[PDB]
Amino acid sequence: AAQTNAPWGLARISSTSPGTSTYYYDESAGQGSCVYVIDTGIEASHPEFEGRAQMVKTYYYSSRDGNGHGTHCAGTVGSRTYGVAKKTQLFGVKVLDDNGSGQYSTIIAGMDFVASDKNNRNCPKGVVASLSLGGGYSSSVNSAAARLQSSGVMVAVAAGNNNADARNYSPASEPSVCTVGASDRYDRRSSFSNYGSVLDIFGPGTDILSTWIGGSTRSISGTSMATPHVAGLAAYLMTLGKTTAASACRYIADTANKGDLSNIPFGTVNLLAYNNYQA
Ligand code: NA
Ligand code: NA
Repeated sequence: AAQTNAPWGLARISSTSPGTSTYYYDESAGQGSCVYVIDTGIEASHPEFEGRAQMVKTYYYSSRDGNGHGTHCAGTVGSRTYGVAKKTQLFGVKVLDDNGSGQYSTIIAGMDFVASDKNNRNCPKGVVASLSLGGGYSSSVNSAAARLQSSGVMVAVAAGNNNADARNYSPASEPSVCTVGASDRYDRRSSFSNYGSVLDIFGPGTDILSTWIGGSTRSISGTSMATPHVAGLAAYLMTLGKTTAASACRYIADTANKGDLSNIPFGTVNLLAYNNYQA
């Protein structure tokens, strides 16, 4: 299958070189897999989700996405036009309020909820969790991301947006999950992207077109936009039977585009997420 005039990020994860416009992907498209988006929620009713998204849990007064962030990240995972895995099942967990903020105890509660809730859903190809959030080091936030991963969910987290070593941010600094840096359309590290030894992989994160609230779309930048490229790719490869939740991050790093990125400081991986599609 091919999507012509795809957003640059989709095109980039199906190509060995930058500057193409076509997203080459197997027509299976993540059917049978589930991705939990733990964020500000999802506008489930966006025509771009085709009825494949629903809210399962909120920690606030409403389940509605009043922000747009969560809907953007959900769109890059599995919307029709803007998504990596175009036939995946999207579940929204709202741990962030409509200003994009949330206490660590609510974020911990949300990860433990997904570890339980996956057991009463139909996801034969497997479960991904996408966390486009973080702040300063907490051993509790890390420990909870480790519990979600250990329970059999592929966990993708944002490296963070401070142009700093990700080692001082959670859940970014938790070794056992998949920590995602951001690249731009010329194969440069996004100027805001965290780096360091703890990073596993880079995705597209600068000028990413995806879904937004009120049935709209817009372009935003961040490791928040890169993370769902990787969660999507993991759901996609799990549907193909090429890897499992336990080892998807390591399989994505093995099969990645090597050495193509610039402004990668010594000690950080030069690995860019790639689906390895052959028609
Ligand atoms: Na290359
Ligand atoms: Na890791």
